[PDB]
Amino acid sequence: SEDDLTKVLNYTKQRQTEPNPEYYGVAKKKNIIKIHLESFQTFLINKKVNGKEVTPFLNKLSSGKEQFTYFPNFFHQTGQGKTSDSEFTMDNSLYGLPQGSAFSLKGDNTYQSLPAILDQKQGYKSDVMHGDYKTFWNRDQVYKHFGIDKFYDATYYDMSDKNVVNLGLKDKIFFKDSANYQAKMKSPFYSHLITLTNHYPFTLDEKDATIEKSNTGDATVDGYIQTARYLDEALEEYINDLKKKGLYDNSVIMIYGDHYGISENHNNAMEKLLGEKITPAKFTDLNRTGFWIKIPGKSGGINNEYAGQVDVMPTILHLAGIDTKNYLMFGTDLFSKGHNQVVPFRNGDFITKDYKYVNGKIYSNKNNELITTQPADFEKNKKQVEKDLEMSDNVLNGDLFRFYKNPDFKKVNPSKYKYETGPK
Ligand SMILES: [Mn+2]
Repeated sequence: SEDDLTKVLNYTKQRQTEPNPEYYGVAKKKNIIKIHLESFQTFLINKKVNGKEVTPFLNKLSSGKEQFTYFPNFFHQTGQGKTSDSEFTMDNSLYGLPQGSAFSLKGDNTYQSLPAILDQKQGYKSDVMHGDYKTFWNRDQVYKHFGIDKFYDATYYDMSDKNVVNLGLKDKIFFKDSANYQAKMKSPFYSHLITLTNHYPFTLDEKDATIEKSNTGDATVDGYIQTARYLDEALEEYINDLKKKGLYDNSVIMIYGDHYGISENHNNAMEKLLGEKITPAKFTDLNRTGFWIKIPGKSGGINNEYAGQVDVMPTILHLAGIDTKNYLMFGTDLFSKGHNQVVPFRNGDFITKDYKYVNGKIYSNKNNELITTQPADFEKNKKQVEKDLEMSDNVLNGDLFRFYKNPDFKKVNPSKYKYETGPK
């Protein structure tokens, strides 16, 4: 079994990249705020419905002129675990499982997670905040294994009828209360806010909506417009609050969509909304879920690098100034010149700068037209994709971190973590 771990460790070595000296350590011991946008796809960015911008605040961030670096070619890599798969990957640079939920099935595995590394190396305290109860998606158990110090779950918010819609707390209340909790924290902290309102079936009380639905006739697509606007407004106000509380300028702030909100079931309506047929290649393009990052002392902009959620962990560690040579990670640092510009998807599809591989066919990204002559790097990339998924699965299925005596990681004792019931 130790041999199985050794094989994965050796496999992950070749891709390792050196940090960009422009970015290496620039955020050492600064607060890190990580903002999850439930079910958010970047087809919303710059989209108008009935003449109204769906997501005007995110549109401003996406211009690159508002201190955030926006990655328009940034993809989730989730499977059946959906939100929990995104969380898993964001904090571990590992894939979820091909079937089922890693959180639900592998919650008592040994991990060497991002929050634990930040805690150990730089004295961070890590928290998650979320307007649902802690045992949903097995978060209570998983987070203890990840070494997350605090979980402000629904018991930390007023869950009365007026404050909830669909699965739980409304995003506007959530962000307002969460900013207030964050202002009471000691630095350095690593805080992950997981939103909720922009979730299937995408329902919002009329009183809370500020944009009319689209008119495709598909209730999912049409409702998504309203919940996406609501989330955008909630986020805008959250950023305002951070500025008032002095938690904006000197924090690393990242924003990301977790996974797609609109499945292929909605191709008819999405063709109406977007004005083109949703082919398999087009659907793949629509799996862009976005990454925006603000780094203190650094200008924003637009970075066109093709990338996935696996890349976030090494990016954050390098920004902190932490040497990552001993961490078992599949991603590479977004800001490094050597960033591996190949994005595996959980189903074996993948994308690169020039082409996508979708259900056994290769398409040019320029026009989504079929490529008949196999690209020079295709075999290499296809192999990397297949092996990345297999190797990651081996870690989860073999619980392989049990066997890793890592010089740069102190084994987490999950019994040292407990999430007390909140005051509400
Ligand atoms: Mn989700």
